[PDB]
Amino acid sequence: MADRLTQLQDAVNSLADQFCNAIGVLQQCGANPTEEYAQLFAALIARTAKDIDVLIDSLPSEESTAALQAASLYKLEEE
Amino acid sequence: EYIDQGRNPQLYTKECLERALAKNEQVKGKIDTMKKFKSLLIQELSKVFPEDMAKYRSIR
Amino acid sequence: GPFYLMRELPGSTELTGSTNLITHYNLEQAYNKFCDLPGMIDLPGSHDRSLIEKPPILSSGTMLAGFRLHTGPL
Amino acid sequence: RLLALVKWANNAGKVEKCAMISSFLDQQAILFVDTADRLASLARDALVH
Repeated sequence: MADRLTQLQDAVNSLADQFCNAIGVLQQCGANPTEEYAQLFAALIARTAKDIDVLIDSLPSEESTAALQAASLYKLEEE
Repeated sequence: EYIDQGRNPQLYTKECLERALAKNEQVKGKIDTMKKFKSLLIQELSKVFPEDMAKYRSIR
Repeated sequence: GPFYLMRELPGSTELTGSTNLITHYNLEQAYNKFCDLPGMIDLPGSHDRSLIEKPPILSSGTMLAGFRLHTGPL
Repeated sequence: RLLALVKWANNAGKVEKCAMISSFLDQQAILFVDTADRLASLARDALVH
């Protein structure tokens, strides 16, 4: 839908669902397999964390808020 | 029901000891796997925020 | 500075499942011993309604008695 | 049978230790899965709302 809010929300949900199952999965299945999984999981979680940080800068600041937009619309209505 | 068949309890105690030891070994295995997974995820992403890792190491 | 809702972690090593529970519970030498008694029983006797005794155990006038019943020798 | 019982009567310690150790792990086992289930439940329902 090309919306900033949708992308940010989606990333958080994947982390919640992806990490809850993974910790349980680690407990579930026990040499070679345990070590590789640790890296594979850490990798994804790390990637998601980096993505979240990138997303916050993009959103607009406190200035030029909704009230200001309405004010802008006023002058525009006369035009 | 173990006496019903007829056998000394030493074998049963040996079996209990070996099954408890097997449970202890698999618990130790899962513990060390989650410990090494924690260590590898900690060291893998040490660069995301150095201050957070410093505070984590200080608090421990 | 501080993160939201930090708290104190528990005492460094209390009772866990990561310790050797048997050696802490003083049961090591019994295991190191351990790792048929009917046969043990067999050595004392001969061999080892055995169907009847089990059923009796599943649920769970000595002088006068001798005088009362007489068994023919031949 | 009585002799076997009275011989095991002093050998009732190690079996009890093994049983309680197995129960501890079993009792603990319900706890880890329950925590995992709660996390799984939250993602499925709480996130959607």
